[PDB]
Formats: sequence, C-alpha cells, structure tokens
Amino acid sequence: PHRSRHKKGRSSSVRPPHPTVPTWIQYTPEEVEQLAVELARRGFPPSQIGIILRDQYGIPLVKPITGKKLTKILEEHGIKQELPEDLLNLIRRALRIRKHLEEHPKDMASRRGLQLVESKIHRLIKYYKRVGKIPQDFVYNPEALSHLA
Amino acid sequence: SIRGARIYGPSPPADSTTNWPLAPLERGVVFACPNCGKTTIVRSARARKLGVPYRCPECGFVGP
Amino acid sequence: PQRFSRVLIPQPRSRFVRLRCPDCGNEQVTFSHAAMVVRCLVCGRVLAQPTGGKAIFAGHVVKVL
Amino acid sequence: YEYLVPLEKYLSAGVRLGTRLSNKYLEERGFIYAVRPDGLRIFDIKKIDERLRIAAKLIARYPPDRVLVHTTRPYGFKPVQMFCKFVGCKALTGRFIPGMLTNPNLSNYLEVDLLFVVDPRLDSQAVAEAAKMGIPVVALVDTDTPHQYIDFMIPCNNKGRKSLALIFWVLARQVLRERGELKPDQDLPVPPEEFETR
Amino acid sequence: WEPKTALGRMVKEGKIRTIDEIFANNLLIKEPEIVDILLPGLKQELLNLNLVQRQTHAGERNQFQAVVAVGNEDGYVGVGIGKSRQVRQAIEKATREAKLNITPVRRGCGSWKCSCDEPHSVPFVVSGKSGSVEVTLIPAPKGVGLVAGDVAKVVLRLAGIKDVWTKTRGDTRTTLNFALAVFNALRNTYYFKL
Amino acid sequence: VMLDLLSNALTAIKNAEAMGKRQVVIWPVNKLIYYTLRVLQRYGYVGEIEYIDDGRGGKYVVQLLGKINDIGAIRPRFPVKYREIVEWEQKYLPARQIGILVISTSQGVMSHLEAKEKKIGGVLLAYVY
Amino acid sequence: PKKRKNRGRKKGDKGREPYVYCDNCGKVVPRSKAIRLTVPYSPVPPDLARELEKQGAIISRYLVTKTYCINCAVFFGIIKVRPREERKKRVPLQQ
RNA sequence: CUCCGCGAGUGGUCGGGGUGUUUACUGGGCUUAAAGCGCCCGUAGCCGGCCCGGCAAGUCGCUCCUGAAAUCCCCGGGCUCAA
RNA sequence: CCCCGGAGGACCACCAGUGGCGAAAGCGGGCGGCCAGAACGCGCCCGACGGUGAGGGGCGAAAGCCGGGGGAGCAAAGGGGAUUAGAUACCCCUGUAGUCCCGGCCGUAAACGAUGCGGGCUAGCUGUCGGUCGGGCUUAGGGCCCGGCCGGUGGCGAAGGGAAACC
Ligand SMILES: [Mg+2]
Ligand SMILES: [Mg+2]
Ligand SMILES: [Mg+2]
Ligand SMILES: [Mg+2]
Ligand SMILES: [Mg+2]
Ligand SMILES: [Mg+2]
Ligand SMILES: [Mg+2]
Ligand SMILES: [Mg+2]
Ligand SMILES: [Mg+2]
Ligand SMILES: [Mg+2]
Ligand SMILES: [Mg+2]
Ligand SMILES: [Mg+2]
Ligand SMILES: [Mg+2]
Ligand SMILES: [Mg+2]
Ligand SMILES: [Mg+2]
Ligand SMILES: [Mg+2]
Ligand SMILES: [Zn+2]
Ligand SMILES: [Zn+2]
Ligand SMILES: [Zn+2]
Ligand SMILES: [Zn+2]
Repeated sequence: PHRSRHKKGRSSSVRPPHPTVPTWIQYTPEEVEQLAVELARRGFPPSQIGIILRDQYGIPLVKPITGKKLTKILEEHGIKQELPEDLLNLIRRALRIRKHLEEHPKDMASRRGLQLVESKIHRLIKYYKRVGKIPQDFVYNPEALSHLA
Repeated sequence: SIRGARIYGPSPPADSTTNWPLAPLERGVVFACPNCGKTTIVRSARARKLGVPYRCPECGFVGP
Repeated sequence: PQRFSRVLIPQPRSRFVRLRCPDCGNEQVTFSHAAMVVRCLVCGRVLAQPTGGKAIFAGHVVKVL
Repeated sequence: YEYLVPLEKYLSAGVRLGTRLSNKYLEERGFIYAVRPDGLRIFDIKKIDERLRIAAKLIARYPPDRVLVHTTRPYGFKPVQMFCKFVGCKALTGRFIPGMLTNPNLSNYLEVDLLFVVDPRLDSQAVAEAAKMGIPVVALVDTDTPHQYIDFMIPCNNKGRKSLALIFWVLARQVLRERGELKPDQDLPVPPEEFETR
Repeated sequence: WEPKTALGRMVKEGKIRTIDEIFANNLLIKEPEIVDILLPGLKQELLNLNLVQRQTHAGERNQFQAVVAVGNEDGYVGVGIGKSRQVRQAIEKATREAKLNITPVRRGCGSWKCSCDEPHSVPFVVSGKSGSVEVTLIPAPKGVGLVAGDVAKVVLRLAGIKDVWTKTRGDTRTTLNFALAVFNALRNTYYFKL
Repeated sequence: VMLDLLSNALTAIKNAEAMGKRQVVIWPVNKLIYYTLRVLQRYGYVGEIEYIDDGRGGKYVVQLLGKINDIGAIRPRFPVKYREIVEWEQKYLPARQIGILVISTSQGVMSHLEAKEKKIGGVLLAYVY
Repeated sequence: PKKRKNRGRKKGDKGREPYVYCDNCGKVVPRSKAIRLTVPYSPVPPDLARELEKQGAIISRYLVTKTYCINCAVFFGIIKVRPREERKKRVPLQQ
C-alpha cells in the first residue's frame, strides 16, 4: 500500500559521502563502459547490471570512475530502452496481475494490488510526460501494451 | 537580547551549566567542586532531576 | 541503517574483499554483501554465495579492502 | 595507575560487579567498562577509585555533624555504622522517617547540609526529601539505580556485604586522611573485614 | 517566639536582616515568623471565602475555604489557602500559607507605548495557569492602571504593580483558580532566562 | 514529508534548549538556515556553529548558551514593510527591549533592528527571546 | 469513563478474534477476555491405598482446562472484584 | 417613611457592536464533554528537498500620476469658551 | 450404554501468546499451484518523480433481499411442558427461515484505539516478533544465550500536556 501502512522501514544503502575512484580498482573507465555494454547486450536491466559490476567485477560505482550514470552510458553506446526501467517494471507487474486475475476473478487482494500498481504507473507517466522522457500522447492501455510483458 | 531594560527584584542564583534560575519556592543545590573545591557548582531542581552534567571551569571534572 | 540526523557522517557498513580461488589461484575483488553468486572469472568456480547479509566466501580471503 | 587499595583486594571484594540490566546513562558516562557473554555489567575500577577519592574530598570539606549517612539495606547497616562512628556523622540505618528533613515540628527533625545514601533505588524517601529541600546527595549507584537528584554518584557494586564493607572502609580511611587525623600512610584501627555486616 | 528551623534562628539573630537575601540565595522559608520579621509592612487581604461541605450519614459537615493574598506592595506577594471549621482559623491558616508562599516579583517597563524605567509594570510578557484559568500579563504604559479582574487587581497591587494588560482564558469565576493563576504568572516572572 | 527546513531546525533547537542540551545537530540545512543561525549567533542566542560535510547536503552543529526563552519560525512567510515592522514586533515579542524578529530582505537576512536601521522591509522568518 | 487500558481483553494488534464457547454457558467472548483455568484431574482421588498398589490397577491423571465467561468466572469464585490499586497486580488464577 | 443612580432627562421593547477565545488570520475544539467520514485510490486546489546560473512576476525601498468634496487624526486661528 | 460398518454438514481443539498478517472489514488443520503486500541487508537503478485531497470513486461484519444447491449442529418465527398475579419472557422439549456454497443486491455496526493521513525533534527501564551484525555456546540444526542497529507489538514511566481519568 501507499497510505496508512503498518510499518515504515529504513532499509537502504549508505554510500560514502563523496564517492571517489577506488585505489585498488584494476579497471579503467573505458573498460567499465565496455563491461556495462556487454551486460546490456546480454540483456540485464540497469539495476542488475550495477549489481553485477559491484559483485562479480568489484566496480563500486560507475559514476565516480566514469563520471556518467549507467543508463547514460547505455544510451551513448547504442542501448535505448523502450520505456524507462521503473515504468516498464510496473507495467509488467500489472500485466502479470491481470493475467492472474483472468483465471481468479474473486481475488480482491490481487485487485487492490493491481490498483496500487496502476496508480504508481499513472504517477510515473505524469512525471515522464512532464520531463519529456515519454511522448505526450502515451496512454496506459494494458490490452495494447501486451508486447512489453 | 535585552537592550537597556532594568529588571527589578532580587536576582536569582543562575544554574552554572544551563542558566536555569533557582526560582523562589523551588530549592536548587549549591556546593563546591568535588575535585577542587574552588569554583562553585549550582544545580537547579530541573537539572538535578534530569541529571544534567556539570563541568568545573578550573578542573576537568564532570559530575552528576 | 541509523538516522541521518543522528549519525554525523554516514558511511557504508560493507567492505570490499580480495579473494584467492582455491582451485586455480586467481585473485578477485568482490563486495562483502554480494547479492548474487560470485564466481571465479577464470576457472568459473563459485567464490561467494549470497545470503540475507554478508555473503559466504569459498575462496581464501587475501585482504579486506 | 595508583589505587587507594590494592587491585587484589578490590577484585576479591567484587566492587566492580554490576546488575545485568541496562543503563544508557551510566554507559554514556563511561562508568560501565565491559559486559561478558552472559550479560553481566562490569564497571571501571579505575573510575571507581577516582570517584572514591573525589568523594572523600567532598565529605572532608563538610563538618561531620552536618553530614547524614543513611541506608535501608540491612547489608549496609554495619559498614555505614563503623564508617560513621569513625567520622562523626548523623547516621541512620533502618527506616528513614518521612518528614525528618521537611517537618521541623518532628522530634527527629535533623538539619543537614549533605546526604549520603547507600542505594538510591531503595532509599528513595531520603532522596525525595533531599530533592525537596535542596540538600546535596551522594549515592553508591549501580546499573539499577535511578540517577535523579543525585549530585554525586560512585558506580560500584552496592549489593554485596564484602563490596559495601570494602567501599565504606576505603571512604572512611580517605575521609580521615583528608580531615587530617591520619597522614597518607596510616590505616584505620580496624581492618576492612570488621566493616562487613553479620 | 522560638526560632524553630535554623533559618529562623539566623533571622532572629540578625545575620539575615532583609528578605531579599533569602530569595537571592535560594533559601526556603518554612515558618511565617521569618516573613513577619523581615517584612513588617505586609498587607493581607481575603480574596475569596467559599463554604465547602462533605456528605455524611448525619448530614453535610461544612468547612470554610478562605483564600488570602499577602503582599508588601513593593514586589513581594504570596497567596495561601486555608480550610477550617470556622472562618477565623480558616483565615489564619490562609494567612500563614500566604506568608510561607510569598515570593519576589520582577518589575519594570517594556511596553512599546512607554519609556520610563520604573517598576510600575511587569518587565516582559508572562503567563500563569491554575487548572484551566490561563492569565497572560502584558507590560503597559504608565498611567493606564490595572486592566485585570478585581481579584487579579488585588493580587497585582499587593505585588506592587501599577499598570498591566491582561488576557484570560477559562472560567475566571473560579476565584481560587483565578487568584492562583495570577500569582503563578507573577512567580513565573522569575523563570525567564535573562 | 519534510516541508520547511527552517521551522524544523528552529523547533529542534527549541526542543534541545527545553531539554537543556549543550549542542543541537541540524540536518537537512540550507543557506537560509545558515544565515538565520548567523543572526542568532550575532545576537548571542546561539553559540558556535560548526559545519559538517556529510554527503547528504551538510549538517550544522550549534552550541546553545542557555539564552533562548522561546524560539520559532513565523509561518507563513509574511511580506512585511518597514512601516509594518512594529506591529509584528509587538505581536511576537515580549517587552520593547527584549527579543528580535528575523527578516529576509533584498540586502540579506537580518534582524528587525537592522531592518529598521536600513529603513527596509521584507519577509518575516522567525522570532527569538 | 474508560475502565482499564486493556479494553477488558488482551487482544493484540488485530481486527477480529476467532472466539470460543463458554462452559456451563455460551454468553462467552473471544479467545481473549475468557478464563481458561486448569486443574490436575484424576478419577477416584485417594483410593491409591486401596487401589494402585493393590491388584495391578494402573490409573491415569489428565490435566484439564475449563473455559468460562466473565459471569461464570465471577460465579465460581475464580475472579473477585479487586480494588483499583490491585487491579494491575499480576497473579496466577490459582493454577 | 427613608435612602440610591442619572438628571432636562430617565426608563420599556426591538436591531447592530461589545459581551464572545460561543466562528477562533491574530485566536477555539474533535479519546471520554458537540465533533476523525468504516477503510483505501485519486482530479482541482492548497502545501512541497538541496546547490549553482538567468529573470525580476510576487516581495521590499524611493519617486511620480492618482484615490472628488464632506467625513476621520494632528496643528494654528475665529465664534464668550464650547459645540 | 457397548461393538462392527456406511453416509453426511460444519469446525480446525492442545500448541496459542495484549503472537502474526492485512488499508479497513477480516484471516487459525496439511500439501501443492497462482498472486499480493511489507520488514531486514546492499558503494544496485531513476533523480523530487512527494503530502493531503473537496468533488469522483472502489472495497466494506452481522442481519436482510433475489435466483440456484445444500442442510449435520444451532436456531428468530411457531408449537408444547413448566414458573408466575399475569409470563404473549427468563428454564425444558421441539421447530422453520437463517446460519454453509455459487452469482448478484444491500452499504449499515460500540465498522472503536470512541484517537484522519504524511514528516521532524524530545530521558529511560522492561516482555515479545522479523531481519541483520559482534561474541559465547552448541541436541553441529533453519539451534540457544548476551550485546548493537533497523522495523513491529505490550507494560511502567522523564520533559511536556490535560477538567481530570490519563497520554
Ligand atoms: Mg498531484
Ligand atoms: Mg534485557
Ligand atoms: Mg471490530
Ligand atoms: Mg469552544
Ligand atoms: Mg462524544
Ligand atoms: Mg477511524
Ligand atoms: Mg457519516
Ligand atoms: Mg458509523
Ligand atoms: Mg517586482
Ligand atoms: Mg490520497
Ligand atoms: Mg470524499
Ligand atoms: Mg449473511
Ligand atoms: Mg431444517
Ligand atoms: Mg433443538
Ligand atoms: Mg468515530
Ligand atoms: Mg480534550
Ligand atoms: Zn574542579
Ligand atoms: Zn579460480
Ligand atoms: Zn513605563
Ligand atoms: Zn459463562
């Protein structure tokens, strides 16, 4: 839910106050960009790509080493998502919930979860239309947006 | 702060770490520094109840 | 974590650790709280297993960065 | 660091044994030193010694007659008794009569300028009257004690008979030395063991 | 009189000759005789007198509850309450408690429509409260007078205040609570961190 | 959701002063908070002001001198004129010699005394006494 | 005026309770607000001299719980009307 | 009978303001006194993180053209003062 | 009453708690599948995208209504046996809707924490739940104990507040 939740957690990562390049790093900025483009072509989304760089390759953060952001690097290197990552995730979640609701029409909890997800989709669409990252004629039609699932 | 206001009456003892005055009908506590005994330590009843620490201006002792 | 208004300078509680793979002997840099199965880049064996907290290491811990 | 009494005597009397509770106040002050894997709180014995020294200097500056030393703990009846017999202070073991400091029309109406309670969590009535009248208060506090209205505290194991007897003997010796009837070398006429109650 | 309580001993021995020193050094007055010794010019007034009853099997047992305000008219005021079966000792008890509860009152100017540096009014804006009567005292220009209720005027005049503006809230018809709230504000003049 | 850092910082200072603390830590901060603290320190209500460079915008550690009797941010931020300063003076302060209003003007954040000296007006921010 | 901070039942952060049926009754209440007094219980008490260690006669005891509403809990003396100060005392209900 | 208040006035009933912090901007309250919609999604509206650069709309300062006269506040003068 | 078999409808005893989940209503046997929403850990991604929300909505106990199925126990209405001055009640026997399932309507409740939602600051002590970190042990287990943080859930209680109960 969004309002009147039972709990209000604090879980989040605490980064250094001003991140810098690690002294122990064995990867140059250009090699970091090629590794990111490799993971993108393999198909991981940007959050997963960042986790992969941090875990497997020991890259703490793309921004200090390269001066850019991960989606900026992917955009420069010929990788352009259809929609923004969070909006696409919300739309896929809504499509999965609707597919479930097709065979289970009396799942009122699932209907409320779908309403929450669709409201989040609407807020994100309002923001993206305001900032120009999506076309101003974009409309959330789940029947015509099945291809994104 | 205060600009040329001459406020009457007895002045109150001032708390030596918070400036909470020992008001009439409320009894604070005034003693000498336990480590030295040179400076005076004044604790209003609020600071005594709250356990507010006090520091000697002369020595480096912090007491209840 | 704690409250940002209570901690003076918040810092990352995790750390980066160098590992030596026991099979081949390659050294690798790896996040301590690895949220995935981290493998050796050469032989391919598993070096770190993910948990809900600090990851479990199968390779020798050469030094914590 | 140089001790009022030897560390073997201290750690045999168990003065630095605290209750297994929590006390964020004492922890922030730094009187808590180490907690074992069974949850037992251990004080800093060096801080214990330094607070004994400063406390002895505190009681030394007051006339002994105007200092009231009180406990309701029966374990502290005897150590406070010999401490106070050797210093010359209004002593009180047993029940603190309410209104002794606030009711001047009472037969036992004492007038004091310093109060010394063995345990403030049990000797609450004396602490309450001291707060109401504005009398300075000294207390042998541990993890369970409430710190309100205590102008001076000595974090120590105020439960055991051995700890109480050793602490009171050390305080009596230091107060005698500060008053001047004893130089810094002599000891009391009786050992610490006579302070321990029976 | 026997100087019961050691402060009374010093006061009768003349080591303390003025009432200002007690409130300067935070000394607690436990006896009224110190007050009559150090303030011979103390005027006491009967602010309120209510009849009060307890129900019992044989009928109500009545007791007078008298409220008394004592003051020197020079910055010293106190108010006390006395319950007694008869009015005379009720007033005596109230006078004794007022004398025990006497306190200094800080005075001065501070009104925007005045510039005199005299003790005619309160030095700053102060508040007091007793149960539900809240009384805010505000400094006023000289010559305005006491702009409070009647019992508030009596308490302020006894405390030695000439001009003031009042702002009250709650049932002021509770005369005891109104008097206590006004006295509370006058005592709260000393809680201001100058 | 956090709305006004100035009112948040002022009420935090008031809470710490009520509890009789020696220092209050102020997070998040802005230049308005810094200039308000500067005016308070200039008039003595607030002691030393140390900046802390945490990554999340900065923090201010302020020393308290036992001088505040009541503090608070006037909200809404009312536009006040030089001829209108005095009624807000009487509205928020006790005594004609005690306390100060804080004003944001085109020459910067200052006290109501300095605003009346410069013969200017502006936006009311807070009060101290 | 609100008697008790418990609402008369230690229910917990929930909206509805499964609720039970009273013994010798049926007025009753949910799982909380009911009395669940336990007794040791055994058939034929003190015949252990004339049975048990005679013949072979192996007996059994069965701890038994009885559930009562407030009316029956007051009626069989399992609950008294304690004073206001003693209302917050934590005592076990005689097993 | 005598005393009290105002007096060429003094009373009755109405309407407005005060009363009234009982309309609350200053400045009320909503556990139990009247008062939190059974719960949640969200449109308009209102309220909104930090830093830097531009503008100068709100805002602030001065000035000008104005906001009829009478009325209102201050000052001087003339009706014997007064109005 | 006891035994041997079959059929049917409801519920999920103890464990079990001011224990958990959920926005509220509400949710208590096991296994499986399909979903949802949180907490915790994180040098993951976006970069203010947020709050509240008139109007407008959607969900919403019990009883009740519409149509279909089912019906063990209980049981409004009703019948009978008692009691009483009366007894159209309270007690006993019995008994139909209803209670259960499916589709819809109803849209109410002491729908209550009688406490709108969001965020910050302000002593503590103590039980318990989830995650996580440090130490010790180990029914060597996803285990137990102590200490810290984060997030819930109870108790007492600083400052403060209140007409007071009290928070
Ligand atoms: Mg919006
Ligand atoms: Mg514990
Ligand atoms: Mg309910
Ligand atoms: Mg009202
Ligand atoms: Mg009501
Ligand atoms: Mg509600
Ligand atoms: Mg309604
Ligand atoms: Mg309703
Ligand atoms: Mg402009
Ligand atoms: Mg909303
Ligand atoms: Mg609506
Ligand atoms: Mg139904
Ligand atoms: Mg039937
Ligand atoms: Mg039947
Ligand atoms: Mg309600
Ligand atoms: Mg109320
Ligand atoms: Zn010193
Ligand atoms: Zn390898
Ligand atoms: Zn004046
Ligand atoms: Zn029953």
